[PDB]
Amino acid sequence: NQYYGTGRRKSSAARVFIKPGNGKIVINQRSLEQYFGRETARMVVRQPLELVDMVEKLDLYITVKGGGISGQAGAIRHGITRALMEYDESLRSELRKAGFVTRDARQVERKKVGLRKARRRPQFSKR
Amino acid sequence: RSLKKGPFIDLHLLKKVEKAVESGDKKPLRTWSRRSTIFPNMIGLTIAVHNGRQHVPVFVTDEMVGHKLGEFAPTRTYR
Amino acid sequence: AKQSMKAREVKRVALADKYFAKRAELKAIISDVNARWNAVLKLQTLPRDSSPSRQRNRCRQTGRPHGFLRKFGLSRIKVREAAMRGEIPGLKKASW
Amino acid sequence: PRRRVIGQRKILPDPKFGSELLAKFVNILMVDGKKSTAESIVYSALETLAQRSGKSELEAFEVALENVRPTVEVKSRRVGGSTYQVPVEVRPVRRNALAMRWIVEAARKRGDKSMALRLANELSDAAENKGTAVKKREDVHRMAEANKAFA
Amino acid sequence: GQKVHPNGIRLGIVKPWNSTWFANTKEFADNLDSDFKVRQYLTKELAKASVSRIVIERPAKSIRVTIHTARPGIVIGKKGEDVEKLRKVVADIAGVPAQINIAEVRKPELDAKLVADSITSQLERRVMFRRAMKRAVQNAMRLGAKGIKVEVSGRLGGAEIARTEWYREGRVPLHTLRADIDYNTSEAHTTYGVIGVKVWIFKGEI
Amino acid sequence: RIRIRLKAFDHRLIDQATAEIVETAKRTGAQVRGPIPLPTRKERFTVLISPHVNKDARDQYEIRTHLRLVDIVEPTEKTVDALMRLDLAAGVDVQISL
RNA sequence: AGAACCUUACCUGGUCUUGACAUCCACGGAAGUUUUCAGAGAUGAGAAUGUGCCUUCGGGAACCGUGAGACAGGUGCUGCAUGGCUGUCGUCAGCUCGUGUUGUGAAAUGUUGGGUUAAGUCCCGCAACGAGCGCAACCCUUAUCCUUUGUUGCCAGCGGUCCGGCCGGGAACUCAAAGGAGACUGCCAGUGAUAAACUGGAGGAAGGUGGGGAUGACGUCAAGUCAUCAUGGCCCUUACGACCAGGGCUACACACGUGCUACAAUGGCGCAUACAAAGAGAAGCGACCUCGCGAGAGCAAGCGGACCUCAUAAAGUGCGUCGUAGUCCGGAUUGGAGUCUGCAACUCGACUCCAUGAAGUCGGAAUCGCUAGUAAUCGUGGAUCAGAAUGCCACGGUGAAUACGU
Ligand SMILES: [Mg+2]
Ligand SMILES: [Mg+2]
Ligand SMILES: [Mg+2]
Ligand SMILES: [Mg+2]
Ligand SMILES: [Mg+2]
Ligand SMILES: [Mg+2]
Ligand SMILES: [Mg+2]
Ligand SMILES: [Mg+2]
Ligand SMILES: [Mg+2]
Repeated sequence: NQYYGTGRRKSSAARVFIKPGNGKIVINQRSLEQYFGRETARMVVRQPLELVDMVEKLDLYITVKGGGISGQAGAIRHGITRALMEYDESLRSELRKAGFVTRDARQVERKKVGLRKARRRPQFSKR
Repeated sequence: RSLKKGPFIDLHLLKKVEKAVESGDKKPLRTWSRRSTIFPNMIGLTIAVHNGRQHVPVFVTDEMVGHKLGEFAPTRTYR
Repeated sequence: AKQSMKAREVKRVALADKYFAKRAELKAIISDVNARWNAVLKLQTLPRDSSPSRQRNRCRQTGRPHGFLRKFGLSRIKVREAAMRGEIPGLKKASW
Repeated sequence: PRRRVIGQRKILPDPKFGSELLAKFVNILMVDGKKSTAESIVYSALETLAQRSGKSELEAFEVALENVRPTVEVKSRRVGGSTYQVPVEVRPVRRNALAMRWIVEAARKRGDKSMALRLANELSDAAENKGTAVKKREDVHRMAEANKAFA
Repeated sequence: GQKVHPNGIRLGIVKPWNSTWFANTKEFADNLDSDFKVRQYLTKELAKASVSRIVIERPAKSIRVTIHTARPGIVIGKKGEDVEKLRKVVADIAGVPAQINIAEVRKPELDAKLVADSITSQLERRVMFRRAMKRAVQNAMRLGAKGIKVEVSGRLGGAEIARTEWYREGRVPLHTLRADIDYNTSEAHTTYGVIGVKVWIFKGEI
Repeated sequence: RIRIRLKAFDHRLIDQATAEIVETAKRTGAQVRGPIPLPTRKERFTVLISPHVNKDARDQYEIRTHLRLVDIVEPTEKTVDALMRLDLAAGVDVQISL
């Protein structure tokens, strides 16, 4: 049987699977380095898998849509932590300290009337 | 530049141009329309363009075919 | 809002079906790169107030020529007066 | 900031080396909110630093930053109609914060080619001091000692 | 003064509808015209009839017009004498086969438009505004209405300057969204000046 | 075949209109997959709140257009009866097309 | 929420006077669809056809023309007569009334205090006891899960494969939206008059009004709008009205505000390449295809819309070029030659093509905004609209610094 976990980050929905086989990274029928992840947010996908005994532990298939570079990257970060239901509620207690299970409630602010974008009040003449 | 294919003019003013050729030129005609363009047949014919007060005597010349009638009557008076 | 301008508007709108719409098929297909004769362009001595995009599109109640929405068919001031009295279905205070 | 004291939120560390100090450094260098183009300049400067000086990677910029740490700073009073400057001991959180700022501001005044090179030249003359940041660090210190009166 | 209009703010929360009709954006502009056009003649015909409110709707190439009233006798009359004349001209203006309903509003003091029309009609009679406003107040807690208030605006007793001088009795929660607030604005046609008549009526909690 | 798409503006009106069509069909007939929720189009307008001046102060408006799809898979001659003209239309538009 | 005519009021001309628009009287003519001459047009003067649903014969209801008076008309005057609606102090926490008491009385008390909060929030106390407005809550949206539903959405486990969810099929899941659960200082610890509350921790996706919006008290500035409408009074009334052409609203020795694009190597230019959301669309958005360097034109499917169309989003990233200059920085201005919308682009347009390449190399005193997905930066869409956004509204991408203090 498969092991599922959702996660998302700023309107970027992801779908993580974990299986016991080889350590190859398949994302949207493409490799990890061939998913252009060279600069910042290079290893934020493997951020929840930092403090574990790994060597070459798991298969993974991940597919993310919506947002941009870091929006899709941070969706995989939170998506894998929900996909740890193979290891169930044991290893999450240590992962509570890191705060990767925390779904970030920060979303882009709506544009407001009489403001340039959400906060910036346009300037005025002297006093 | 503008008007795409074919030089757009007014109908009523074309009859005045044909009047100046067939019946012959007499005096400068007082025309309110600035929309029409100058042609080769309009060369050597006196015309007059309205511009918010009274018709200005604009003399037509060989090289004026490239521009409109409205350019030769300045609307806004200065100084 | 000056009922003579609305009388001028009712005239302007009522000429759209007669002079143009039906007989405005001329200049669309006829004036094109075909086969020229300039006699088709000499049919523009028509009254001109029939023109398809001439109207300001005034508000139907008052006759204000500003803030006219195509959806409601009313000016911005009459939108608030109407909307707060209901009348437009499924309309309420927008907040998201 | 009158009643409500802040929670001092923690940024994420540098993904390559693992230094939380360099995570703040890339943010000062960052302009127009472009972190991708920011780090490309920072890493290019750090590789040229350790190669030229012939020192280790992490402690090259650290010792260079340690030299540009300000000893003390002053605060404007404005109490009884006359402006008084009172010297105060800068905290370790604010010490490196102002240090990383004055490196970028000193590098901004140079007339060199790339931002990686001109910043690396500022890091190169941090250990032995001829640069603009080492001139910028000693400004309030000349005003200090005279202002020791007010305390 | 600046306030949110009580009727509009309570559309999403605790009002039924002033329009239940659906229409597409193509014919919406022309359809919304006919809904205000029919009310111009209908409010004139139901001026002396003391109409509270009417609900326009058009169920698939038709028209209903659900008419409430304080006085059901004058609206209905003997059989369909006054019913047929109203239904005829609505079909002509709308351009569709029109029906008609009937509805009796018990306790006319509870409605906003009925009390607003009651106060403003007395201004042409030339009676004292202090008494005219108080006659609406005097029967508040007797039959329904847990709270109520009335406001007049400008030209108080033929004065040279414009005063307000509002009055209130009971609980009128203006910004409580769950609270049932009935409201309607009205104006006077008096030759000494224009007096606006606003009345806020609170029925219950839910 | 029996593809019927609805439209309604209110936050809860069509929910009761699309309920009655289900239990009428599936009782005498069979199948009837049920009401598809469908994406809501929201036409957001903004108009000036004051009659004169006041650029900063405005009022925002919206009209939510909620769609539903019936999808009956069983065309029987019994279930087509007692479907038409027991809808009791409360201004909800109904259309019969592919 | 958009002056090329129109809009449009105002100006110089040409015109009409019971009028452009509405009621009513008398009289004639169906209305209307056809054409020609003159005029810039408003318009007069002809030749055609037509003469339709009721009518003891005086006539009708639609519309046109003529004539006479009641009138119609006014974006004209007064927001120091007004309605309606709105700015701002201010989303600041205040502002008041019943009875009672105090002072001869204006008024006070309540609502003076002691803690606490975003808050007249709550506790205790009190010569006051209560009530109401406001605040908070109820609401919309957003953070999470469950139930209900599976097309046009989605593709794990299965196979058939043109390696396209494309086609059975599977309905998990993402997305989508109806109804619910959950966050209440409640569980624990400490402090505090043992009460309110505060600090900290556990659990939890979200902890102390979660984030944001709607929601703007009593009143003030005789604040703004007689020009949206409504409306008192006043005034014009063969004119300040009405119709039409052209003009102006876009002027130019100047001053100021509000924005855009810059002065560059965190960048320019060229090739290649990856990831959005919110929309709008039938008098419309316009594939695919062909032509043109291009704006666009012709031909021309599909979809009233999770399908089809605008739509190939850009920053970013991979190589190369440029190496500090008034330059491959910047685009102004001007010339030549085009497209598009429309009766119409000259006054007075958008956009494209070739060429020209002003000023400016971080801006004096002074001044403006913002405390977290915010500042800033790079793009998209909509309303307005035939056709003109750098404005406005709406949406998303990348994404900080610093808050010791009053
Ligand atoms: Mg009028
Ligand atoms: Mg127009
Ligand atoms: Mg004009
Ligand atoms: Mg004024
Ligand atoms: Mg007091
Ligand atoms: Mg209170
Ligand atoms: Mg509130
Ligand atoms: Mg005033
Ligand atoms: Mg250039």
